[PDB]
Amino acid sequence: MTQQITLIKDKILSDNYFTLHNITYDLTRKDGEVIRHKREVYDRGNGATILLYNTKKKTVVLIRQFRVATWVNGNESGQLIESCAGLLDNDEPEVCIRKAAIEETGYEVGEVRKLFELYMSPGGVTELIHFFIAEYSDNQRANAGGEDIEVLELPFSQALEMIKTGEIRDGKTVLLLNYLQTSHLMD
Amino acid sequence: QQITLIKDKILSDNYFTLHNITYDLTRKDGEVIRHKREVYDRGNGATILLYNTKKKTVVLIRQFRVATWVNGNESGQLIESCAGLLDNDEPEVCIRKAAIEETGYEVGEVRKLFELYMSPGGVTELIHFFIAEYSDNQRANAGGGVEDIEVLELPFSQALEMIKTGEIRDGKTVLLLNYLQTSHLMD
Ligand SMILES: Nc1nc2c(ncn2[C@@H]2O[C@H](COP(=O)(O)OP(=O)(O)O[C@H]3O[C@H](CO)[C@@H](O)[C@H](O)[C@@H]3O)[C@@H](O)[C@H]2O)c(=O)[nH]1
Ligand SMILES: Nc1nc2c(ncn2[C@@H]2O[C@H](COP(=O)(O)OP(=O)(O)O[C@H]3O[C@H](CO)[C@@H](O)[C@H](O)[C@@H]3O)[C@@H](O)[C@H]2O)c(=O)[nH]1
Ligand SMILES: [Mg+2]
Ligand SMILES: [Mg+2]
Ligand code: NA
Repeated sequence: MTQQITLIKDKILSDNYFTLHNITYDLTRKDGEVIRHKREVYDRGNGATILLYNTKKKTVVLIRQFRVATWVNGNESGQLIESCAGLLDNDEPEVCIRKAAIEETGYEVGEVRKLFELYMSPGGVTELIHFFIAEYSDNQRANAGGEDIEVLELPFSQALEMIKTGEIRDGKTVLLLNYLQTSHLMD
Repeated sequence: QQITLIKDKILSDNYFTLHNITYDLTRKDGEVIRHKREVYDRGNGATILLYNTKKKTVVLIRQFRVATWVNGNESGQLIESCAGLLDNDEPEVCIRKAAIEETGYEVGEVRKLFELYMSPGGVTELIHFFIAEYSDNQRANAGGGVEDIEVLELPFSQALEMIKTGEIRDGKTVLLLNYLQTSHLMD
């Protein structure tokens, strides 16, 4: 995978809703040897996720909704607990995530803290994910956050044992709770 | 709660599989609502962080990832915790084999953290997460080609730094590094 990446072919395998490409690239080695590779690349655009936490109560806000992709893959009920999250669409990550937060969780969020931007599945998915945390309070609650999306308010400690047992099993939701833990913000 | 799969359509089956799934969802009323969702299925995998308590080092890898190349990773090169796809193998057999091919270590004992969905929007993938201690006495070769992957050993203080500089920017690697920290085995 060293150096010299010549792009050779970008074929669209499927462009219904999101896009599936087949990508042909060449890697050229130290000696000048050229090896051809072919890789499916699925482009659903980038996303952002936020973790709402509160230091007055030691609580965090998450959601739960039906994820069909997990229903077809081992998740019996299909419902999944997760940090609030949205696709970028036409929006910068901040705008994206503020709106996402107020549609899904019904909180008007103020100061945010960006953590990192991570690829979640870099083998075959372009998806970059913008991570945020922000503190919440009862003042910031505009509405209810309704889709089958249920808003969960629970102890930070509870959420942590749910990672332990399997009740929480989403990746971006685990990163975020683990970062809040290591941040000390909740102590 | 009540879920019925109506139609599973194959949009692409060139190598991996892209499905367009129609399902009925019964609401908090008894209300039936129909959805269509693209679901990409590349199977599942397993990833392993290798750590040495004596040297306080970790082992990670650097390879080219086309999925990131087309979405913001200039050189396409990406640092990740060793991983492989399941290929009908059990997570532990998989990751044991992944470790020798990619890192050159026949790791002895192995610990299982959890299984997480990495991108539950439209990707099926479930990753099995691992850690295990390593030593030179476990090495045999220096990374082969199942590929030409590069093997980075580095100070575990540096790896954490790189997550903050965004030099490390892969979902499964951050988790792995973050969990190890929280676990304290490195103090
Ligand atoms: N027909 C159709 N509609 C879709 C599809 N995917 C999304 N939609 C529409 O878009 C909505 C989803 O909006 P978001 O809240 O932005 O999507 P999300 O699933 O929460 O996405 C976030 O989390 C994912 C899981 O990690 C991330 O992968 C993603 O980037 C994003 O951050 C759905 O209610 C639906 O109307 C699809 O495959 N087919
Ligand atoms: N033609 C073709 N071949 C492929 C494709 N994807 C993989 N292969 C073949 O399978 C090999 C992949 O090596 P693995 O170590 O088994 O998988 P990985 O690419 O490291 O994937 C791991 O990381 C991904 C990203 O986090 C994970 O999504 C995946 O589950 C796995 O754990 C490649 O060298 C290649 O020969 C594809 O889209 N097309
Ligand atoms: Mg959402
Ligand atoms: Mg690999
Ligand atoms: Na496209």
